Amino acid sequence: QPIDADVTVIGSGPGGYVAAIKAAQLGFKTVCIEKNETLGGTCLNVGCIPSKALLNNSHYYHMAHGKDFASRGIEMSEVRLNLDKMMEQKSTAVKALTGGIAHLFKQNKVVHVNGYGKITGKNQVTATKADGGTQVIDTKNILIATGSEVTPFPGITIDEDTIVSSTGALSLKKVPEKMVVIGAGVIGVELGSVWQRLGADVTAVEFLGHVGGVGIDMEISKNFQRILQKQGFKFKLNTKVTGATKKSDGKIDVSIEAASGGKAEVITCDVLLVCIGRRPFTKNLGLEELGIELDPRGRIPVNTRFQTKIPNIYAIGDVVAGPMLAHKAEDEGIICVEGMAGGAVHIDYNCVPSVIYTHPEVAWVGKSEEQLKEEGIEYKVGKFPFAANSRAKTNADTDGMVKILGQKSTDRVLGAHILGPGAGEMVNEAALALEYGASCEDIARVCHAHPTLSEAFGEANLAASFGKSINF
Amino acid sequence: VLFQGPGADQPIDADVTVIGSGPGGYVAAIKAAQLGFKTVCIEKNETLGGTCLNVGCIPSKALLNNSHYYHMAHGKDFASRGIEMSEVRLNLDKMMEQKSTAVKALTGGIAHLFKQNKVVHVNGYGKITGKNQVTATKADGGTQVIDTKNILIATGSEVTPFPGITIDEDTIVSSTGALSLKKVPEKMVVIGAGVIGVELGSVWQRLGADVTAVEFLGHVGGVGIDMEISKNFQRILQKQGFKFKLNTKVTGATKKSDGKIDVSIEAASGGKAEVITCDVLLVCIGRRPFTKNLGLEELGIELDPRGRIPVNTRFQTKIPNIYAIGDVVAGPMLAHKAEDEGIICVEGMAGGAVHIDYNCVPSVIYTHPEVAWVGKSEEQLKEEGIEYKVGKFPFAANSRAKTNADTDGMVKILGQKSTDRVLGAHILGPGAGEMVNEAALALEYGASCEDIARVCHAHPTLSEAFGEANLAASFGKSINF
Ligand SMILES: Cc1cc2nc3c(=O)[nH]c(=O)nc-3n(C[C@H](O)[C@H](O)[C@H](O)COP(=O)(O)OP(=O)(O)OC[C@H]3O[C@@H](n4cnc5c(N)ncnc54)[C@H](O)[C@@H]3O)c2cc1C
Ligand SMILES: Cc1cc2nc3c(=O)[nH]c(=O)nc-3n(C[C@H](O)[C@H](O)[C@H](O)COP(=O)(O)OP(=O)(O)OC[C@H]3O[C@@H](n4cnc5c(N)ncnc54)[C@H](O)[C@@H]3O)c2cc1C
Repeated sequence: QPIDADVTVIGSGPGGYVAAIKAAQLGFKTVCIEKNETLGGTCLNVGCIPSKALLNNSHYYHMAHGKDFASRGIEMSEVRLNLDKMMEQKSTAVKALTGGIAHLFKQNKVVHVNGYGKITGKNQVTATKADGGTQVIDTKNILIATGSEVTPFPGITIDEDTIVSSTGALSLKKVPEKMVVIGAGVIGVELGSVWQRLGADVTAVEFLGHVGGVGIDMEISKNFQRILQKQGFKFKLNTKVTGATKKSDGKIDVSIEAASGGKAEVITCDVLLVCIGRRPFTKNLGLEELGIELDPRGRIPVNTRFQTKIPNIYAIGDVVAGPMLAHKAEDEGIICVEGMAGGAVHIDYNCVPSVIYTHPEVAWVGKSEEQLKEEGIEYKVGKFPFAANSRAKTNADTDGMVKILGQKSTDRVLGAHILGPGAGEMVNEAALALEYGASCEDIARVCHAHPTLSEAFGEANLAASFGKSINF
Repeated sequence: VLFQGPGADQPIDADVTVIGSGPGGYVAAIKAAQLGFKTVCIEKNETLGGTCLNVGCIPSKALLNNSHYYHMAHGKDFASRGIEMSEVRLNLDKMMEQKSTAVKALTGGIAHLFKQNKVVHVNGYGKITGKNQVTATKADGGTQVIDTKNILIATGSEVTPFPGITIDEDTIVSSTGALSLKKVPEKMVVIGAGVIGVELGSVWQRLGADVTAVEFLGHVGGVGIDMEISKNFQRILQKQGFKFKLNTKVTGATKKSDGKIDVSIEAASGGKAEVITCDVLLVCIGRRPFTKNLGLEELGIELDPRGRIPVNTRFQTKIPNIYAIGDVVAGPMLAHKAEDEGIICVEGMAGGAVHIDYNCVPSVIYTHPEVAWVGKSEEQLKEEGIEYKVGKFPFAANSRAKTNADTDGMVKILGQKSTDRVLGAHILGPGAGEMVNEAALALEYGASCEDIARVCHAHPTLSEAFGEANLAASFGKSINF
């Protein structure tokens, strides 16, 4: 009863499910193994999709319940939250998209095996199903796309009841009166903002001195934090958590101290969200028996074709180095299978954008000011505020700015940083610009439609190239 | 002094005198000053910013934004997200106030920018009175002479009148009256299903009006819209409740004793006479270049048959120090088009090269769903004999659109059959207006469909549908559809 395959993909997240589809489209007989009940991995089931749904719904709740809609002549007597219904909208979107992947596998002739995959030979994967039955796949190539898991906080046990990971935080059954978030990175600020909008008293505690995670430009990060604080989101930066105690009355006492030492205090909350990071997941995959060693951070080392040291066994996505993002994993999956078919394999991590889907949004691609300074690059700066952009002003939504970093000698765009309305979509024009090696002048001379937020991207590039914008 | 209004009548000298302060003129004036020219801008109206800021793009987009949110709240959308409201009521006065506040802030912004850049603002009616002379006539009857090396005509456009139907901005309105109606009309008829008419019709439809647009041609959305896009757009608007009578001519309109208006219509080719009644009639059959009392005849600058000023690739008229840009010359009558022409024109005066590729100028319709396009339509490629291939991706398969439950429409990419060069991009759906600028950048470089497919578009974003449609055009198949 074995299956024969050309390519066997272990995991169905952004990296694995896309790699499987593309491999089949290139003519490979393709199998995808997934241990969970649905396809789509972390992103679809407990990640990007449910978080963005709650961000959208909670933003609209805020617009209706607060001052915004009234200022536009949209008058409502009472605005009430129905959290069960809001969570239902989230779940409906997840179900539709997970079913969509199942259909795409059928359309492209990808064979779906439900079980826990273990590599049992250089050319063999064995999937064990929940009832113990096994399915053997004899296969020319193996693609490891096993993804990531939450990084635990030493001494604090997540139970998804009162101490939750992002998974528990996405499905709380009531708005907590008080919530503490450990970690002010992208995930923590997004989920904190959701619950703050819905009525919770929210504080994020962070060991470092800025919000938004690794690689965010410092000026952008400081201005972003100030805007979030005015919304009501509180922060304790430069602060260490030493422990948390689950109490008999169901609450949580969190012990904190200054990151540099001293200033010990205890803060109490109803829900504690632990979101200090994520890490590669390779458990019980068979790597030790094959001799595939991990790097000190748990990633699988791979070459430029994504081959492990065993050259017909590959790895992509959150299980290898680089930014732990869905579009990064997807592109690695595509190029890996194109390489298996003999083609070129290229991804430029400097051209991979990052987005924070708060309101205002934050998005960036390329290098920050801090990175350019460390590399000794001589650069110039152009800035344009959304308060001077016609679409933002017409919409009465004017927080933030576009900041462009350009090379002095050549006018090359080195980095683009956006805080404000539409940042998440706008960064993709910037990603194209970086991929093409655009100059600041090039972008300034695009005939951006009027009135659009994109005009602020043009104006910031004009300031960097010529020295002055038109409208500021 | 940087403001020369009534009572300020001493002769001025200038390097560049710009007539008009719309998107083309005010941007040209700022850029000219930044390039080192002593610059004057003459404007006859009480505020700066022209048609776009005062009675055009800005007030229309404000009402489109606000009426969309009214629809989300009053209809099914917010309830589907768990946002429960007892009553949702329209306060039209407050909605119009938000619009007016935005316009006032932006018009004041231009005044500040002129001051910051040392542009001299002359408030008056400019007339060219010699090859190097403009005379401004002010509200008090005073005159002021400007001796100037170069003249830049940026006098813009006006509404095209409809013979026999008198716009009074009461019950028979232009776009200006339609932007300031004092109550939601029970029934509205729109003459003209171009961009302006469809936008303003949709505003009032969302706010409660029964709206019908009557159009002589066979499609909605104006010149150059791709026909497949136009047909799919019309069907979506019809499902929203916006009615259309295409291939139909208006023969007249009568204001009646009960205060309503009877509009007489017929098939464009003849016959099928009918009368439709409305409370408000919006006349929006087009706009046309405005050059009244500018002095062109005395200078010998003749107009083309449509009223435009002929210019060369440097925007020079037949008199080589007199230039013209924007809605007063040929090309798409759009704000960003006028702005770009103004910038490159004054850069040329300063000695630079002058080049604009109109195939890279985008068009946007700010309905919901939005429509946006740049480059060539299928009809254009067929008429030019260009061999092309098609890639399409529906927003129903995009993760951001589906998560937001906002899934109308598609991205359509046209690529050259042999070379994979992007020839045109057409977007119907959420976020089209911002997304089309990624396409405009690609066209500036002569990028291929493959080039775009390989950009690492963020997940989840609407832009991924643009990537997927390019992948379908290049490789033959997308990932997610
Ligand atoms: C709350 C949250 C929000 C996020 N938001 C965003 C966002 O907005 N944008 C963004 O770009 N990224 C976001 N991310 C990150 C994104 O989810 C990941 O970068 C992405 O999912 C990684 O894809 P992957 O295919 O490499 O792995 P995963 O998505 O982790 O998929 C791995 C899959 O393999 C399965 N698996 C593992 N081992 C085996 C085995 N032995 N046998 C069978 N199956 C196995 C797992 O069950 C899983 O389905 C978010 C993450 C979280 C937690
Ligand atoms: C309802 C509506 C909505 C629109 N929406 C959009 C949109 O979303 N996007 C878009 O790109 N375009 C849009 N447009 C079109 C846009 O407004 C025009 O394309 C643009 O304003 C043209 O700019 P301009 O500088 O050439 O002329 P104008 O904006 O018309 O400005 C000309 C100026 O010159 C002044 N003037 C004229 N003659 C003289 C004189 N002799 N002396 C002194 N001053 C003089 C006028 O008073 C006026 O202020 C819209 C138009 C309308 C009517």
